[PDB]
This record gives sequence, C-alpha cells and structure tokens, in this order.
Amino acid sequence: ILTKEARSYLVEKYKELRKDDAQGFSRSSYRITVRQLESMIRLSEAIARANCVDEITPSFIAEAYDLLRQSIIRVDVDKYVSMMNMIVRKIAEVDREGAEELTAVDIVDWYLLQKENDLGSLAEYWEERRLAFKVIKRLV
Amino acid sequence: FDILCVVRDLVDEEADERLATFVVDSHVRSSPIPQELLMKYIHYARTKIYPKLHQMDMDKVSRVYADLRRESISTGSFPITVRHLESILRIAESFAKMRLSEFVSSYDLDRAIKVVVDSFVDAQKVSVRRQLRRSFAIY
Amino acid sequence: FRKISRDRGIIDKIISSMAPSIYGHRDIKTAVACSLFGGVPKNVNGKHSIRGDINVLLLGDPGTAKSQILKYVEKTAHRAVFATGQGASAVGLTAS
Repeated sequence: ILTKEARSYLVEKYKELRKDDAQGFSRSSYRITVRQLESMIRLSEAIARANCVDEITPSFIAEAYDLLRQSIIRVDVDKYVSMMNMIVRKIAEVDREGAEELTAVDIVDWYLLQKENDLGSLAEYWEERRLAFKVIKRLV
Repeated sequence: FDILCVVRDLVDEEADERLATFVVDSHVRSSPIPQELLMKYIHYARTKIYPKLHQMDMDKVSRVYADLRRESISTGSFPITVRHLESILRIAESFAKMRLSEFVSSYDLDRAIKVVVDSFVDAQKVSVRRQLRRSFAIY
Repeated sequence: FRKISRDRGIIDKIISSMAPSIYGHRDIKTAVACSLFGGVPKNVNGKHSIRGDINVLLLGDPGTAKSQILKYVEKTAHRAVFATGQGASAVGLTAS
C-alpha cells in the first residue's frame, strides 16, 4: 500500500507521459487514456510485490513507467499557432515516413482541405488562407 | 432522449493534475452529503412532493423558445422542436423537487435552460462554435 | 431533514456527491442527478400524461467513465435495474 506522498510525483509522471504524446496524434495514441494512469497503479503494486518492499519507491514507479514507455514506442514507427502546428505536424510525420520537401503549395492545399471542417464562416477560411500564406512568405 | 451528455476531448496539464490526484487518492485509500442521507433524500422527495409552475410570470419561457428556435435554424438541423421545449419545463420541476420547493421558480428555470441548451449546443457539428456566441444571454 | 434542503447551494452539493470516485464532470453528473431525482408525471384530465421522467443518453468514449457512472445508480436508487446490452446479464430487456 502506498500512502507515501511521493505519489504526488506519479501525477507529473502521468502528466509527463501524455504531453509529449499529445502532438502529434499520429503517434501511438491511444490518448493517453486515464485508464493508463489507473494502469500505472497496478503496475507499481506489481513491482512492490516483486521486490517485497512496502510503500514502494518513486524509482520502481519509474521502472513501471519506462516499461509502459517502450510498450508505447514499439507502437510508434492562435492563428499562426494553428499554421505552425501544421508545419510541425506535416514535417514530423513526413520525416518519420519520408524526407519531406516537395511542392510547398500542396501544404496549403491539404491544409485548407482539413481546416475546411472547422470553418464556421467565410472569414475563417480567408483568415486561415492568408495566415498560412503569410507564414510561408515569411518562412522563405 | 432529452439530455445528451457528450464527453470530449483531449488531455492537458491541469486536467492531468486534477485526474491523477483523484486516481492516486483512490488507490492510496485502503462538503458532499453522506451517501445514505442523499439516497434517502431522493426517495423522500419523490414520494412526498409534487412541484407546480404558476402561469403568471412564466410566459417568459415562450419567448426563450423563440429566441432559441429561429436563430438556431440558420445553422444545424434540426434538431430543435417543441418537445425540446417541454423537456425544459420537466427538468426545471425536477430541480424544483431537489429544492423541495412545492412550486417552480426562476432559479430552477435558469438551471434547466442551461442544462438543455448546453445539451443541444454540444450535439451539433463544429459549426456550433458559431452558435456559442449567442448563448451568452442564455447563460 | 427539512432544514437541510433550505439552503440554495444544496443542489451543487448533491451533484458533487453524486459520483464520488470517478471525479467525473459537473455536467455529466448533473444530468444523472436530474433524471435520477424525478419529474412530474403528469396526467392531463383525462387524456395524456406527457412524461414525468428524464431519459439520459450518456454518450461515452472508450476510456471515459461512461460505464461506472450508471453503476453508481444501481447502488443508490430505490428501484434500479441493470440490463446491460444483451447476451445477456439478466434481465434481458424484452418481456416474454
């Protein structure tokens, strides 16, 4: 049984786990689901069973943690922010599944194709178009 | 189904805080009413009290419906209908039961309208963001 | 008892009491409380009773609490029945 307040640490560990795994979504996610937070518990207690230690250690927690991590990696293989997110998203995917390069216009092309779903009004389209264009013009 | 509860959508710093504290709290174990008195409370109120609205000042609701209806027709389909009006009233008087109020009050209405209206909002497509801006007066 | 129901904030307190171990949401529990707590039937002489209940569609998401919440309701409510989907956990939803 872990009464120990080093459990607090576990939170940030849970917290450390999902953040880097939020973007991209093209990573191994999952989510990472809260059920995984819930999983880290039974894992911890498991390692406690292993080592006979009671109230465990933050270290054993880190072991269960890294374990889940490799189990994840094996699965891997505002305006400007949204556009910069597009840049990082496209590159991060294409670097892992390709070199990335090619026609810069295409990036705007498929970008408009994706954001067209979020467009509430024509002003949102026009803004997104002129922003992505502004970023590319600034970038070059 | 009158009330639709739709969960979303992604994690976050604080959300992970808030959650993890709760889970950890649970596993470590080994303001709200005591469960027993609430589970008595409910039965008690359902048996005894039958709240009722009074025709005089509640005409407002009608207006509200209109205020919701037409402006919602511009975007999204349908879903709104007089049914979805009736659910307002009924839910409101449920809250009137929690108040043990014997009659319907404006507070209850506030609560209800927030419930059903946010329910309707959250069902719609992402264009419902455009909806949100008129929810303010309804808020 | 009566003296407790008099404060206005009792509502919120109750909702907060409604699903302790989930940590839940304020909304999704609010619906639960509302439908679980009641409504008025209410028969119009002599014809139609409308409906006195609130039907909650809780639309979940894998990993969300969507199961556990309703399980609470089986413990708390007076008469509460768990039919699962089918297949079945008795009872099976169809009178026969």
